[PDB]
Amino acid sequence: SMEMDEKDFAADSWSLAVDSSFLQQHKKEVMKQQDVIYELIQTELHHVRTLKIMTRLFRTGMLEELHLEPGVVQGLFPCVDELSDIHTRFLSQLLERRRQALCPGSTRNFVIHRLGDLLISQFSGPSAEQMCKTYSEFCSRHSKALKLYKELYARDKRFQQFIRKVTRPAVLKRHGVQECILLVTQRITKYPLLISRILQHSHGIEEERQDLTTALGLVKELLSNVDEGIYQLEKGARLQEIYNR
Amino acid sequence: AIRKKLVIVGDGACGKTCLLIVFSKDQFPEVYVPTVFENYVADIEVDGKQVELALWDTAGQEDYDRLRPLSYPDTDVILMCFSIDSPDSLENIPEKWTPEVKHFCPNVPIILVGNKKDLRNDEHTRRELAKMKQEPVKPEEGRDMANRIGAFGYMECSAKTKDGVREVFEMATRAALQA
Ligand SMILES: CC(=O)Nc1ccncc1C
Repeated sequence: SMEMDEKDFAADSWSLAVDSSFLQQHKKEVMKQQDVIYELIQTELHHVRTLKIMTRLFRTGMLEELHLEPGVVQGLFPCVDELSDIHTRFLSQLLERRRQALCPGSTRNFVIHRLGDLLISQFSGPSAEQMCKTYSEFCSRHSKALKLYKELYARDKRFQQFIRKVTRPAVLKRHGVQECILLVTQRITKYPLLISRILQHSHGIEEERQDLTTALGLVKELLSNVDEGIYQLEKGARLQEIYNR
Repeated sequence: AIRKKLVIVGDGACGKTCLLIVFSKDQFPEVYVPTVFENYVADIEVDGKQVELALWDTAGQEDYDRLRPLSYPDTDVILMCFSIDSPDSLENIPEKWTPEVKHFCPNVPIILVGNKKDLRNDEHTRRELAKMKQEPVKPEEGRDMANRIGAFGYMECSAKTKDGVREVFEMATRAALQA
């Protein structure tokens, strides 16, 4: 992540991020709504960061330092550039909505009142079709990626040295190769939990309650479509095992 | 330090997310209780052995039967949770969660955990449950279900007060170290 965004999202909550004199100006219900919106953006910032570790630290480091067989790096990190594109664009929209809401003279005091429309746009039309296509491919290649990583770590000396070198710093504690793959697979199913809790504290404006209700339905439709399009690929599986599924 | 993987399973109302959060911070959040848990690697020393225990939650995956099994590969210990304020969560353990965990995690120890033990003697909980001809899960009902499903053990805890939380994760570490 970039320092500007890390500092803006360093506090455990929105109520601790904004100045205490600004906090005192809002109703309890608004503080509750804002704390959950802050959690959605803060976890989106961390998810984009997980994708950057996978693309820049792992994938590009293996291409530039190791001599793996062709198609090995793609097998380890399937769809990482497409995933990074989807989520960096979504994070950009979330951060621009926060930026526009900043009070003049402040880089931390803001209130987001219109999240619903942004969530409807992300989870409808072409962006939803690309999220569905990318996660259906990624999640179907998840088991194959873990198995390929385990094989390389156990048989390749230079690969093992590479992994131990780039994962040694404490900031990489939770972000080993397999950990990154599961963090990404689990991201999509965190959205209904966050959205429903935001909706719980968004009854003040009827149009916002309606927009978030629509967004929740769109997220669940995307999840059901991805779940129904998954079939784990396996290295070595024969056609007979596949058509006898 | 050896690396071990822990996954928590159970119904949405079982309090699994809150349990992982309270353990990872060694604190019940004073200002904001997070809605979700990403992952965490806990440094634990149990009976003289140092372990890095990776923690994973399955919350949000309950209705997605093809996404949910992707959390299971190379799991070393399962925490199977139910809520003591919800006898309905305990009934879902033997023929929904247990056969799924035995299929995707063969031979992995399972610790059956009764969460929200602080609600067992809560008057509001007792009044609400009595309307559906129910009462908080008794300690012997928890032990009998754990025995029945072939669990490694049965434990109780309260994320609210922190009582029993540390014990659950130290025992899960011991279970993950066994042959
Ligand atoms: C330590 C840990 O959590 N590793 C992991 C993550 C996801 N899938 C498989 C594994 C082995």
